[PDB]
Amino acid sequence: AQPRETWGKKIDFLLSVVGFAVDLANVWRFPYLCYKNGGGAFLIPYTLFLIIAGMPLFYMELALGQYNREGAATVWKICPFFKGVGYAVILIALYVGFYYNVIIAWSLYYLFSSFTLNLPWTDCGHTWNSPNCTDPKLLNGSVLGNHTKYSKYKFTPAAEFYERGVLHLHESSGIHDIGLPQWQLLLCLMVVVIVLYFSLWKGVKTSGKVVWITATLPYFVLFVLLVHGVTLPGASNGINAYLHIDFYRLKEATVWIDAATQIFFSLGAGFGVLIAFASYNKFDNNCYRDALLTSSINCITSFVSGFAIFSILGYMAHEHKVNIEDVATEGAGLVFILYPEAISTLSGSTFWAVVFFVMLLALGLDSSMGGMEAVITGLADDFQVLKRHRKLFTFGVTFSTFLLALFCITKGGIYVLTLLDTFAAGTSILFAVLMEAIGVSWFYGVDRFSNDIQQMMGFRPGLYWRLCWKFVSPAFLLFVVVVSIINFKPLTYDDYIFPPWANWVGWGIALSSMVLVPIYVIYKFLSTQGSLWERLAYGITPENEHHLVAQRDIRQFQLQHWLAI
Amino acid sequence: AQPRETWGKKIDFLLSVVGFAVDLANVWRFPYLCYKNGGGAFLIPYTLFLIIAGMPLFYMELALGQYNREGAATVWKICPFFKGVGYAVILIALYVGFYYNVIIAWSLYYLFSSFTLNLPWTDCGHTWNSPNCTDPKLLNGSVLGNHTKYSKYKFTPAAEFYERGVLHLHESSGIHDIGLPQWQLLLCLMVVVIVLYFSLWKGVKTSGKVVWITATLPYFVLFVLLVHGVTLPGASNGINAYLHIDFYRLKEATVWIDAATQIFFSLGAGFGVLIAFASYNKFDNNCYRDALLTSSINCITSFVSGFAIFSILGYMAHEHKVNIEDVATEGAGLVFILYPEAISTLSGSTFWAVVFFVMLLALGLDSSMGGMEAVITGLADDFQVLKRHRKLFTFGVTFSTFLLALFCITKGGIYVLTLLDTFAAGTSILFAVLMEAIGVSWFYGVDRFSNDIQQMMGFRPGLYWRLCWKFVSPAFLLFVVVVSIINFKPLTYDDYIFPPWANWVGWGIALSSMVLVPIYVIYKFLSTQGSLWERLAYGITPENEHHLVAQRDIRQFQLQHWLAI
Ligand SMILES: CNCC[C@@H](Oc1ccccc1C)c1ccccc1
Ligand SMILES: CNCC[C@@H](Oc1ccccc1C)c1ccccc1
Ligand SMILES: [Cl-]
Ligand SMILES: [Cl-]
Ligand code: NA
Repeated sequence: AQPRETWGKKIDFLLSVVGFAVDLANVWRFPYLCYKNGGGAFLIPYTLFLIIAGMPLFYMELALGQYNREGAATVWKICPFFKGVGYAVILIALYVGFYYNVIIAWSLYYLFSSFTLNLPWTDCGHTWNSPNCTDPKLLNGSVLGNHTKYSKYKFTPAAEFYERGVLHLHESSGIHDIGLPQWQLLLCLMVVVIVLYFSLWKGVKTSGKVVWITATLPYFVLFVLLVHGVTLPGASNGINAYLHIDFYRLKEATVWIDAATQIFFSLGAGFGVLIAFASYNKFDNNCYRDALLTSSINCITSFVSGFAIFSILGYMAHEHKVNIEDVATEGAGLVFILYPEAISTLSGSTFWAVVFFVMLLALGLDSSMGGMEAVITGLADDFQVLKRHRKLFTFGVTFSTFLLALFCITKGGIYVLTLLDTFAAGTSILFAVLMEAIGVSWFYGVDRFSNDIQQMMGFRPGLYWRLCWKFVSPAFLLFVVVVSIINFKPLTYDDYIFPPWANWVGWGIALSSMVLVPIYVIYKFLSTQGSLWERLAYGITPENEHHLVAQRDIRQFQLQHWLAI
Repeated sequence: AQPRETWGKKIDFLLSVVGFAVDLANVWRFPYLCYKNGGGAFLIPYTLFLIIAGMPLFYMELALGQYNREGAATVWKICPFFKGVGYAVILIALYVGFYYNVIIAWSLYYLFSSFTLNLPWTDCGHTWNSPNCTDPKLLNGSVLGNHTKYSKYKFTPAAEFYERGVLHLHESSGIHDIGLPQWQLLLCLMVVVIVLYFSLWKGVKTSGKVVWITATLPYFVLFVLLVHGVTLPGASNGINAYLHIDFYRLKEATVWIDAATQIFFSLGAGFGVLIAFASYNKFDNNCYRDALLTSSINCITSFVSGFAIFSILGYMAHEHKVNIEDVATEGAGLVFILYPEAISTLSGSTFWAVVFFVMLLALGLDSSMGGMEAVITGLADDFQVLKRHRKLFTFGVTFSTFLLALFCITKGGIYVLTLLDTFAAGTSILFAVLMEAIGVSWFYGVDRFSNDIQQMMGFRPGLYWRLCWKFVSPAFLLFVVVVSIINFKPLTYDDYIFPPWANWVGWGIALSSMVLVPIYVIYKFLSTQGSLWERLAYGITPENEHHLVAQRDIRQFQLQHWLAI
């Protein structure tokens, strides 16, 4: 039973949490959601949900991981009635990494294709893609035309590539007929999982060496891309459209929900990655400074990435003689169709495409390593047998992730990708973070958390942080959960409708998690020997505080514990 | 480390080994193979191969299991190099139970359908099936016009039922588009695996009680069916065609292969089921009498089952105004299409259908319980952790079998079922029994086996049994392996042709097993410490005989051990 091995220094922890926070999300979702939701008036709700939420969900996780030096699952020894929330977060991090490696393999394939002197998205004549022949016109060289939209136009070579040569979506029909995994995508995913294993099989030390590169490279790529794009024509229009301020959009609830969702799904709060990274830290490390700096760097990175993305979008709109709303895109489309199309028109397209795909690959691999290491730590700190045999456990995790991601690399897959991502990530992690906040803040109390932080660092948390942990953040997460439940819509694609049972399978996974947490609470209620009040005592008190159960002095039963803020 | 739990009595072991043998392969394959391969001259090669290989293999397995009192994988402590063959046969019994439960669920679904006043296959229409939109003609009530192959008549209501209402083969095109598992087949397989878990969760005690019914019922069903069929018209012609003796086809070079395969796949020799069932027996139990009685009961059961099956076939041929070669069928077709069709024409079709389907369900359940208990014992005796938690291990095994059998209960599941059965069972168990015979006859030597049997039973094995164990059976298995390898043909169904990658996946599973055994031989070569002759010593000597390695007295290295019969 050797003690937990910490990071080499705080720099490695900072780079790891930055690489986990800064990912493809802050690049593909934040820019579009910024302009769509009030333009430059999105930063106000962004900061309003960053200063009352996210940061209270980041500082809390860092402090809980540092004081209680355990994984995501085993950190719930302070209240055993919530270890199911510690298993649900591991299951969510596994389900997310299931489809994240598919996008990583897509980025790897795009990188490998970028080495050609003539990029495939430049030519429509069967260049690494399958021409459907339905209007195989050039972007603007052969014949102009952007009648409807640039994101839903699936006849441009840049979109035809991702449609046919990479995904092979023309040989599938939907969920009912996905097909077989593609051989090239299978090899790309194999290389990805091999790199993941070779980075994670050693431990936290080599990961601290890989996060150096995977963090220092994407910032350099973004800086070079922005510097080269601001000189391009049409960049000023995109920049002005990005930061245009209109407070009239704030009256609606669309921005009021989108800013919260973006903050929550971009800061990475609630996932086991933060607890895992704060578990290998000194007992007197400053969680406050790290939690503030990580979120600040994440927001600044999102902003400077949106700047360059909308600069490229304005360049495209100027070259194609269209408006900004036409070239507006988000997600996989933005990262794989419109941006490589803009790279192709640029001089020396090979270097720009290669560096952009290297940046995307690094951003994906950093988050994948973070999530997989979080899963490994959470499953090891609970079952110490897997902690001793770490290499075999990591190999098994990587192989299982590859096998269960084989379904997402087939001729279809993007439908299963959307189903898994949306349902699992959204509702499961929302329920998980709501349970975490409620459980900690109420059953463990904010005064005990402040005392633990005082034991860690000299200064105590302010009254503002206590209020945020007690009322603001729990009510915020509850409101987000209620919105996700009420405003739920059936799964839909660009030109496909999901089967009536796909939503049922998604809600089945959701209910599996949301019973597995009550499955653990019921197991703890039943496994403990005693009675109604005898079992609740062991349920709502720390494991090391189980001796005072017979003494009949339970602080949680007292009203002063709940009233204490 | 409590000792191995013994059987209640020898009657339980006898009923278990009788059940594991009667699987439906004796009733759907033996009757057709007898008439096809020389009519009444098929018994001579059958009993010859039985005496020379089957009875020796059965005796060897029973004696080795009784002497070692260990699982299928753990029984190789006498030679660590061949221990991988235990994992091989475990994986084989798992892959076989993967598709065996599918046929069990088919029989269970046919059972519930029989609890109707008007059975589905009696008349055409949308009665529990789906019309192919081609006019469903009555078997022989409307139009007597038919062609030579009656088995391939896919327009009769009896075949249309199995094709549409049970399997739903009209909504699939092959392995490339299998579809989704059927809900009724899902419920049937769930009930099957629930019964299997409730029978096998406690241990050998409850199984020893279930084998009583599962063995005593099918014999009564066969007796009643034969007694009722001999009175029916056309039974005499079918019986005469069954016993029609022709020694001309003896030299066809095809009856010797078919009889050998029938004996080898109907006795159950080489599988872990026999070692598992002989691992709980007394140390002074008579393996010779039991091994002879099991094979005799199996052959007599196959013969009396073929009698009734060909009686029913002759009745059908007389009622349908066709010859015997026309109604000739084998396998799932025989058990699910032609026989229920004969039941429908009989008066009181409900009782006969119910009793026949209960017989088939019992014949499936006993074999499934034996196969699952083999894997359970083999993995428990190797990893004693699973032995302690027998209930959770059995639950996990049953749940994994159900999940991996979901692929076989879908629309196009029969193709994957045939692929798995043929490839895995045939070549994997052939290589496994070849390796077992070699390791027990040449490496471990027949002299040590005879000495162990002398300790178990007072009488020593005769010279004929030693010859069969050392030369006859190994050469027989090698010949069968060579025939299966050379005469291999690409997979095909009645109409659909398997794609090239189906054979690739089948040979991939084959090579997976046939490297996993050498994977273990290489592991034992590398794990041991010493030079080449020091590692080979520990590899070819028993675990309890590892002390004499340093003494430089290895019996296997001497030619006296090899040159001794
Ligand atoms: C933004 N930081 C979180 C990124 C990413 O987190 C990962 C990525 C891979 C594996 C596991 C996890 C938890 C994530 C992406 C989309 C939905 C949820 C999480
Ligand atoms: C007839 N002897 C037993 C039949 C059956 O044996 C089973 C059945 C299920 C699981 C494991 C085994 C060994 C079998 C079926 C087809 C090929 C080989 C064996
Ligand atoms: Cl963000
Ligand atoms: Cl047989
Ligand atoms: Na990163």
